Amino acid sequence: LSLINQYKSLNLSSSIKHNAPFINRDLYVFDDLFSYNLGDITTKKSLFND
Amino acid sequence: MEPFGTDERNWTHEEKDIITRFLKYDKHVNLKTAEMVYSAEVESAYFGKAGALAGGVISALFFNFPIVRNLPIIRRSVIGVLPFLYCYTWGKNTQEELRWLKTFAAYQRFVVYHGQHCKLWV
Amino acid sequence: LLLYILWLEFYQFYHILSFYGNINWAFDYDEYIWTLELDTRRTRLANNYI
Amino acid sequence: NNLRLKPWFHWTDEERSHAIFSAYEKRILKSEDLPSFLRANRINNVSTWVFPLIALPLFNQSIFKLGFAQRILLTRPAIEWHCFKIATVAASWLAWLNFSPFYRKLENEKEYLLDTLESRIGINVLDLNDALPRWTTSQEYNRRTQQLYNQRNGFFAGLLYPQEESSRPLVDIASFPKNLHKEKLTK
Amino acid sequence: ANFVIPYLKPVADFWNSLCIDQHQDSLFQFKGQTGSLGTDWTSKYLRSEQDVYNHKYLQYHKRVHEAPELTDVISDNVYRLTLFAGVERVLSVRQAQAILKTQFAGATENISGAFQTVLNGGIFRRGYFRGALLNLLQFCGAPYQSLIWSRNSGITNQVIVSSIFEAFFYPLDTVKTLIYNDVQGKYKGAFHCASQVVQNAGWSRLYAGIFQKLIFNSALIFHLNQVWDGSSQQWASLALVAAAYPLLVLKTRFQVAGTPLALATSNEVLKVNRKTLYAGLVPYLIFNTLFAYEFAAWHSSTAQERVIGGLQNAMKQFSSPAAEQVWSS
Amino acid sequence: FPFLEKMKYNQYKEYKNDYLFYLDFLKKEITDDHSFFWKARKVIKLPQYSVFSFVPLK
Amino acid sequence: SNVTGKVALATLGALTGYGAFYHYNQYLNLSARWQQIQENIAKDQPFDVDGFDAKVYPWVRENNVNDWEYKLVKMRGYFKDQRFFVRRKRDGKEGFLVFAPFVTAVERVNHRLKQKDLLPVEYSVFVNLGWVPVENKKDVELGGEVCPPMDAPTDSTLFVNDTFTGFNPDPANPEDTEQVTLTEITGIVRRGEQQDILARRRNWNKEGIYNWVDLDYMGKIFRLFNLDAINTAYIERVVPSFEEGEEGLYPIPATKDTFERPLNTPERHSTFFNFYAATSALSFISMLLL
Ligand SMILES: CCCCCCCCCCCCCCCCCC(=O)OC[C@H](COP(=O)([O-])OCC(O)COP(=O)([O-])OC[C@@H](COC(=O)CCCCCCCCCCCCCCCCC)OC(=O)CCCCCCCCCCCCCCCCC)OC(=O)CCCCCCCCCCCCCCCCC
Ligand SMILES: CCCCCCCCCCCCCCCCCC(=O)OC[C@H](COP(=O)([O-])OCC(O)COP(=O)([O-])OC[C@@H](COC(=O)CCCCCCCCCCCCCCCCC)OC(=O)CCCCCCCCCCCCCCCCC)OC(=O)CCCCCCCCCCCCCCCCC
Ligand SMILES: CCCCCCCCCCCCCCCCCC(=O)OC[C@H](COP(=O)([O-])OCC(O)COP(=O)([O-])OC[C@@H](COC(=O)CCCCCCCCCCCCCCCCC)OC(=O)CCCCCCCCCCCCCCCCC)OC(=O)CCCCCCCCCCCCCCCCC
Ligand SMILES: CCCCCCCCCCCCCCCCCC(=O)OC[C@H](COP(=O)([O-])OCC[N+](C)(C)C)OC(=O)CCCCCCCCCCCCCCCCC
Repeated sequence: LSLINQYKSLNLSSSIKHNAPFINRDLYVFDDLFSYNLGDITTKKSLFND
Repeated sequence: MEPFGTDERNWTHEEKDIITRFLKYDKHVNLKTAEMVYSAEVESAYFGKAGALAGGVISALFFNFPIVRNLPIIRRSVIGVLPFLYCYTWGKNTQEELRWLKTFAAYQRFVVYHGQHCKLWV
Repeated sequence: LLLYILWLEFYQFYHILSFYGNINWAFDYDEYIWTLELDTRRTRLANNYI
Repeated sequence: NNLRLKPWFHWTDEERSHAIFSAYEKRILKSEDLPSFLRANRINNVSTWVFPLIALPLFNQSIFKLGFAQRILLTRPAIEWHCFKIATVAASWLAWLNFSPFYRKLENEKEYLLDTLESRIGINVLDLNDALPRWTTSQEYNRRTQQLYNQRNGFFAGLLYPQEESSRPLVDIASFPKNLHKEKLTK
Repeated sequence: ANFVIPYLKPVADFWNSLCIDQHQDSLFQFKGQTGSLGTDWTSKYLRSEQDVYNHKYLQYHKRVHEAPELTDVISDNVYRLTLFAGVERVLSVRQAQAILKTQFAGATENISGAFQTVLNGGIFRRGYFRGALLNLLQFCGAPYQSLIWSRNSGITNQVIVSSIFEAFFYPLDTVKTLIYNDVQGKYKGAFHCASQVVQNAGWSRLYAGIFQKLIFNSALIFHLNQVWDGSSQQWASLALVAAAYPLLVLKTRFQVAGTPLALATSNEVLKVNRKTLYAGLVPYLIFNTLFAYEFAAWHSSTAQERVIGGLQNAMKQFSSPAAEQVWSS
Repeated sequence: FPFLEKMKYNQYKEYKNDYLFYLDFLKKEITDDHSFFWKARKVIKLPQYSVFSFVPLK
Repeated sequence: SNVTGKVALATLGALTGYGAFYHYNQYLNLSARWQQIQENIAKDQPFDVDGFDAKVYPWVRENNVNDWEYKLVKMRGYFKDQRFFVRRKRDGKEGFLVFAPFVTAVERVNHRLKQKDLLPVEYSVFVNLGWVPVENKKDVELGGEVCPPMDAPTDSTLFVNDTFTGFNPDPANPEDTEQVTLTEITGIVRRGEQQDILARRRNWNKEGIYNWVDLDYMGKIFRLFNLDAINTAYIERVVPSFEEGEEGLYPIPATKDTFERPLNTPERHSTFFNFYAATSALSFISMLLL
């Protein structure tokens, strides 16, 4: 009864992309924008900001 | 935590509803007071329908009572339905009285717990 | 009328005599359960005398 | 184990029949063990209700033609003769009720069922007994057992009457909550 | 305990079930927890206080988004069919009273006279409840089948389906009217009345006033939809059905004519005093307004929105009136 | 006193009203159901027997 | 009584004909719906219920059980020990459908972690583990291994409590209270049944006899918090055809071609229509002869 038309947004990622003050993340430039000397990455690694 | 005296205004229905809702769903009230209010509600809900059902049965009998049956419909219906009205009002009154008395006891307990009475202290 | 007054007196007398039995629900959080507890009553002696 | 006192050595016929019925309704005892007991009970009822009918002609042919019977018939009023006949017939019927071979067979079958229950549920068979209501007799309990058997084996075993098979949830008693507390009263 | 309590326990249990919340009692019956918080008594009462309205909403949704159920429809219309089933007979008698013989049998030509005529036979099969089974069957039939075959449909489609089903089941309505207006007990039952009608007059005798019945049914369906929607034009629709009421009274007169129960025949029914063409209008309107048909299946979008909004407004009372506005949630 | 004790059979009270799990309860292990056991009131050293009876003579 | 007999026979024939027409239309509609459902299942396009959906299932959220019924759903979580048995026949063999709670989400609402180990709030849904014969019901083990736990995720950043579900997929969580094992299941969401005396579906709660699934009663007895979601609908686990006897594993999980069928079936409706048509034809023939 209380759930009637209460959650009209489900994909939080879409809203974050559309409203956050950041450059578009769909640009293909980031694939080879810079060059780095890294290797031996046998497992997925994530970058933490700051 | 409210005016006292003959000249003061008795509790209104809206005030009672607000106070009972506050006692039920407020965070400053204690678990014992909340349980008292809940027990009041659950144990008082019965009379409201018990009185109505008893009144319905009694009115059904009175409609066929020896004189009511032979009386004309104009007054027969009223005479037969009067017991239903009496029982319904009795049930509603007793339900409200029990619920409000226990809610007022809970309110007193809350007032003593939070020291909001000008002449109550340990 | 005598029957009515008798019922009223009996109801008040029953309330007064039931006062001394202090029954209260206690909620134990470890089991999350309400249990009845019986205890004595402490009150001003004037109330007991009346 | 002749010298061993069984848990139900003191139980009466009513208590034994009530225990059998309670076990069957609680499904401790399956429907496959009833038919012999039911047949024995029906035979016992038939014999009990038919004994006087067969006995009275025999008494007329042999006992009532004896010397003392003829003396009573001839030298005393017809009322007293009828009273004597009724009294002797009643005494014979009571003796039959006490020492009927069919009654003994029914008791033996009940004993077999009680032994099966004891083997199945250990000493807890005593827990199947309760304060039986007064005036409810062993015949009544046997009738109730037969009625439950017929209801469970009839066409309405799942439409109008509960099914014999048990669908109780599978839980652990050592951890599942209980409806009653040992000393206090729960809400 | 062995001869009274076993027979008295069911009555007390039924009384308690009627006078107590079954869902709340069931929730409180199960005590303890299996490993999840919120199974305590305090939470269950809090949950049930909202589950009342939640169950109301769920039942309404089921009556709308699921196939209609005869038990649900009867529960919705219990008052109109269970306790006040003699008002239908009294209204029919009042409508047909112009061409009946009751005015010569200690009854006036008014609603009070119709009530007295109905009650002179008592409360049972020959009195107040006469024809109650026929009315219940007709309701469990034509309206129920119409709901089944026109669930969630527009006004036009609903009217068409209801008209078709009323035409199909019309003879039952005629037999019910004859049983209602049989004051001297000429007919022993519905089958006997139908057999007598067929034997005396042709099968067409059972289809008298079908067109006016269908027109009045269409008007009543329109009024029901308007009142369910709640628009202010519900009063205009009430006036329209009041104006169409003479169609209903003519239908009843035609059904009750051409028989020993009436003083007039089919030809004479048309040429009856026009001053009695609104016999029972106010009683009929009052009865229908107080005990209207609660056909949730035919409720339109506006009615569903109204019901949901009312339920939400009722649900909005479960917050603390003195809740403090906190900077941090 | 042990005969007067009623908490021994308290476990059966729940199932006397709730039959749903009565079969599961009966499927438990029998330790002291409808039985009395008196602990050794005298010191006894007899390797032949692993348990001794101390039930009242009467 | 010739007229009375004729009238009664005509009424019976008319009612029977209307019933036959209604049953025929219902049979056609049900056959079309069943064919569409079979095609949808064969398409093999399941929906993964994870994230916020795991805590608030979409069908419960939008009250769209009608639209979501007969849809393949992939869920993740841990089962509860308790099991529920409902009498039912599969392939003409007597047996019991087995239902188990499946905790799809967990919420922790205790801030005094170091003082009290408050129990969490578990949001769960009933899932049908399969069907077992009556004689083999005792073979079902409490808290049995339904499906092997899903392999731990390769990503290291996923070893945290999910913002929505709250689960931690770490095989060996450093916090004992946070430890939990997750398993993946695939099933079909099914609508809860209802009492039906005519269909021989009667439940005796006190005697522990169940013939129709009562989600509300099951949730109440198992003491589950997510009672409304449980009552909304339940899932029927579906596994690819194993094509083996699997001795010992008596509870047979449902398959796309052998999942439990609804009470209302095209075969039943066709049988009812045939009976009504035969009765109406007999009545009409009798009327014509008379
Ligand atoms: C938990 C449940 C507990 C239930 C408890 C039941 C206890 C029963 C006790 C019976 C024994 C004592 C009866 C004493 C009666 C009064 C004696 C007296 O002085 O009167 C003299 C009086 C004559 O007076 P008079 O001055 O010499 O002359 C007056 C003139 O004759 C001119 O006449 P008059 O105009 O003056 O008429 C006077 C009349 C006028 O007053 C009334 O009209 C009475 C109105 C109140 C009726 C109350 C009924 C009982 C209470 C309710 C029962 C449960 C209902 C549940 C419904 C559930 C629905 C879902 O008042 C009476 O006399 C009172 C009784 C009249 C009865 C009339 C017929 C009733 C029919 C309906 C009930 C039976 C249906 C059976 C159907 C077939 C079988 C299934 O004669 C009588 O009328 C006596 C009748 C005695 C026999 C009554 C038998 C009743 C049986 C009821 C069984 C239980 C219900 C079963 C229901 C089953 C279906 C659901
Ligand atoms: C708590 C109060 C309410 C209690 C209600 C009762 C509850 C009882 C318990 C429940 C169960 C039982 C159910 C009821 C059983 C029967 C009760 C009974 O005896 O009552 C009948 C009883 C009459 O029985 P009777 O003794 O047989 O009548 C004497 C004659 O036999 C009459 O013979 P007749 O039938 O042949 O009459 C001929 C006909 C004459 O034929 C006509 O109709 C004449 C037509 C002339 C032509 C007009 C059209 C012209 C052309 C069209 C022009 C415009 C359109 C142009 C279009 C152009 C394009 C095409 O007469 C009339 O139409 C007028 C009759 C009197 C009307 C009285 C209205 C009272 C209003 C009350 C105040 C206002 C409403 C307040 C509501 C709220 C209260 C809180 O009624 C009363 O006397 C008053 C009853 C209480 C009135 C309640 C008001 C109605 C409430 C419900 C409806 C909603 C409101 C409607 C008005 C407002 C709309 C905005
Ligand atoms: C509750 C748990 C269960 C709930 C289940 C669900 C409820 C709904 C179920 C509905 C369906 C049930 C199943 C079907 C049953 C069918 C029975 C049957 O055969 O009846 C038929 C019916 C039987 O006729 P009959 O028996 O000779 O006479 C009827 C009597 O007059 C009788 O009518 P009456 O109005 O004069 O009755 C007066 C009324 C006076 O009493 C009352 O009104 C008291 C009750 C008032 C309302 C409730 C108050 C609160 C509860 C009180 C409970 C008290 C105890 C009740 C005990 C009842 C019996 C167990 O009751 C009585 O005194 C009855 C008299 C006893 C003999 C007849 C009835 C047998 C028992 C049936 C019981 C059914 C009850 C169902 C509902 C139960 C609700 C609780 O015949 C017709 O309707 C014939 C119609 C012919 C029309 C013309 C056809 C011409 C040809 C045209 C063909 C079509 C067109 C062709 C094509 C053309 C080209 C397109
Ligand atoms: C239905 C319509 C038909 C007519 C009905 C007329 C009334 C019929 C009354 C029958 C006799 C009742 C005697 C009850 C005695 C026991 C009362 C008791 O113990 O109280 C319990 C219950 C009360 O229980 P309680 O504990 O809730 O009491 C509440 C107490 N107060 C009000 C202070 C809050 O009694 C009642 O409900 C009311 C009893 C009123 C008794 C009045 C007696 C003096 C007046 C006599 C009037 C005579 C009228 C004559 C006829 C006139 C007709 C027009």
